[PDB]
Amino acid sequence: PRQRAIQWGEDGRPFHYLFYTGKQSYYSLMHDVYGMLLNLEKHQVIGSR
Amino acid sequence: SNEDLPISMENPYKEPLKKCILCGKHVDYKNVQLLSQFVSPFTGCIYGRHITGLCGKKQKEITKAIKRAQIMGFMPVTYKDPAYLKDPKVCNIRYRE
Amino acid sequence: NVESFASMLRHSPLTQMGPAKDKLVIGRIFHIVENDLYIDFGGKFHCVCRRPEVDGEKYQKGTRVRLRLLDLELTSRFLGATTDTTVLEANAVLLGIQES
Amino acid sequence: AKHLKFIARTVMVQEGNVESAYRTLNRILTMDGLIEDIKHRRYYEKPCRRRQRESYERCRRIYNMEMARKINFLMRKNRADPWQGC
Amino acid sequence: AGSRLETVGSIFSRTRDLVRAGVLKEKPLWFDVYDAFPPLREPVFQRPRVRYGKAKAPIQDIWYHEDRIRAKFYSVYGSGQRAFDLFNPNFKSTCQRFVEKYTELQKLGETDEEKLFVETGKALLAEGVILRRVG
Amino acid sequence: TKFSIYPPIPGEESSLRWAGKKFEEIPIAHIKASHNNTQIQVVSASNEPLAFASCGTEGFRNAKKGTGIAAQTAGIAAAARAKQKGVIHIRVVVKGLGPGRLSAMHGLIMGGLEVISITDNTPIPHXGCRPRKARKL
RNA sequence: CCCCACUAUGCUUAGCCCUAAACCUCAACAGUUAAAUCAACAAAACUGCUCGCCAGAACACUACGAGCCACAGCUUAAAACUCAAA
Ligand code: FES
Ligand SMILES: [K+]
Ligand SMILES: [Mg+2]
Ligand SMILES: [Mg+2]
Ligand SMILES: [Mg+2]
Ligand SMILES: [Mg+2]
Ligand SMILES: [Mg+2]
Ligand SMILES: [Mg+2]
Ligand SMILES: [Mg+2]
Ligand SMILES: [Mg+2]
Ligand SMILES: [Mg+2]
Repeated sequence: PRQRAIQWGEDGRPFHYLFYTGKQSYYSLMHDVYGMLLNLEKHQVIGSR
Repeated sequence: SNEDLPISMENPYKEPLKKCILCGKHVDYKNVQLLSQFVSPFTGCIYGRHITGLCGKKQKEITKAIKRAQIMGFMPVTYKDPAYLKDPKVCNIRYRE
Repeated sequence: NVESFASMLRHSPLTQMGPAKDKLVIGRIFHIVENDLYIDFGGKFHCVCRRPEVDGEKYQKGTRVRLRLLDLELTSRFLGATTDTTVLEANAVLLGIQES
Repeated sequence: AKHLKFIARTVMVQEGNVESAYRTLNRILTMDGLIEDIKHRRYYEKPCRRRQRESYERCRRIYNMEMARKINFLMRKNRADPWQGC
Repeated sequence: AGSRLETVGSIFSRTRDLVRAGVLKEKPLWFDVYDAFPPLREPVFQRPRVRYGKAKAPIQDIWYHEDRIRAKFYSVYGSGQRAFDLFNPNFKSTCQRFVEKYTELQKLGETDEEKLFVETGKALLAEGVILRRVG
Repeated sequence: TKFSIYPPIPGEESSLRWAGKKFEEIPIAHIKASHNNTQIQVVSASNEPLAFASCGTEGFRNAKKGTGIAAQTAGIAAAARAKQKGVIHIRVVVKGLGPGRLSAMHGLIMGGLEVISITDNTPIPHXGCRPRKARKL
């Protein structure tokens, strides 16, 4: 089971800035999608599921 | 010390307190026209202050004036005198259809 | 000759305005959600005004608008509460757009 | 008894619409408290019971008016989510 | 070994004491910084209490002498049809322009209030300012 | 002119007429809507009796004397005897909150009478006789 | 219990009787909002001062005595036996 390798180095510092959320991968994705919605504003079905 | 520090005083922007429509006016039991503006047209019932908008003091003066005027022979009890149906409507009550 | 805080506060436009009720101010739309315009006017909190029916498309992010202020912060204390409930927004009426 | 008749509690009929005239009269008597006053007067309410009900009613109105005020105040923020995704 | 009694003293006092008692083998990384540059108030839990009787908060309302002139100006002439621009830190409203002229004329020795207010309006009208009396 | 729900005041000069008769001259239908019965008397403006009908006089008895259909039947009966005497328009004065309060008025209309106004005269004492004690049911 | 009739009584007057879940179930006065806020619930927690009152349950709004326009009454108010709870 691909449990991610230890999420911190020898010094104990987590690698990801959202580590302490406990859901860094999910919230890193929400952060990236929320950021894209912002940039668009500044600039401005059957086939798949 | 410092000139720009705040100074103690009373609120200069304070607004005056609200006043009822009858604040500062004498309520006489003989002035049936005024008293009639605070009774029901169909039943003669005295309106509460939530309908008349009067303050506690004037609500009492009007009530006492109506009761005096009614039993002394100046004002009807069971209905508003029809002569006063076209006076200014100062009461927050809607009746008809 | 360093300006003190008491001096900044005395001569600030927000201090000079006095009470905010029925005061005309210039706001700036900084965020838009559908037909809800989020407008900053220099206070602690923004106000939220619905897009006007006429010339709705003229109101965009960055558009400067004219407002009539009612409250800088909408707060009320309800029965049985030790503090005040705040919605964290100002109350204002959107009049139109500011143009030169 | 001693008053003039056909003034108190009198509604005129319009275009033969007696149903609307009766509803208007019933609405007048209700708002003035007569309908509920006639009903409470069919049997004697004991003074201790009247004070209890008059105090309960007074407090339910204050509580309902205060709960409406709270809901109106906290419904200003019912708008769509401005920061969706965060 | 430690203490999670957050309402007993402060993190500094609890940490200092357990280090003395030998319970903590090493000091935490922040302890030496707190000691060198401590806060103005030691962070000790307190329970906020409600005031009763004749107890009142010490906060005072902020008022200025010119506020009296502003209250009268708004009553007499209302809020200016010109719109406040609170983003400009040097914005001057018609009321502030009125207050500054009112202050100048007072320093010229005039002391009457009703007379010092009428002369100020005339000066601004001479300068081209629009003063529409509300009533 | 706009319609007024307020009745014309006697002594004033109104333009309203019903078969050439003024409001003060229209006969009156007195409806007593009790809890167990309904009584209807039609009288002239001079207080001359013209017709009387009640649920009891229409053959209803006991618990049947107090229903809507019983009052409606009494209204039709009073309307018939009143129409024979020359009555078309009536002023309705109803006292009481019984079941035949509104139904008695319908029967008067189905019987050929036109109601021009409705007046409530339900007795309300302003302080009066002490009512009987609550029923223990 | 429901319906009808009707009385003492509710009213007035002149005397009595002196009771209530007569209860905000909060003694009077003065003071405080800082300490620990505080068994619980009620009704935020206390200080000074004074009077009244209380000391397991039940016996007991009882017995006796005493006083009272009260006479099947009121006020004051025990003990014995009994229990390990109340
Ligand atoms: S508000 Fe002043 S008498 Fe009513
Ligand atoms: K009680
Ligand atoms: Mg008797
Ligand atoms: Mg009496
Ligand atoms: Mg009592
Ligand atoms: Mg005492
Ligand atoms: Mg507690
Ligand atoms: Mg004992
Ligand atoms: Mg007893
Ligand atoms: Mg005894
Ligand atoms: Mg004895």
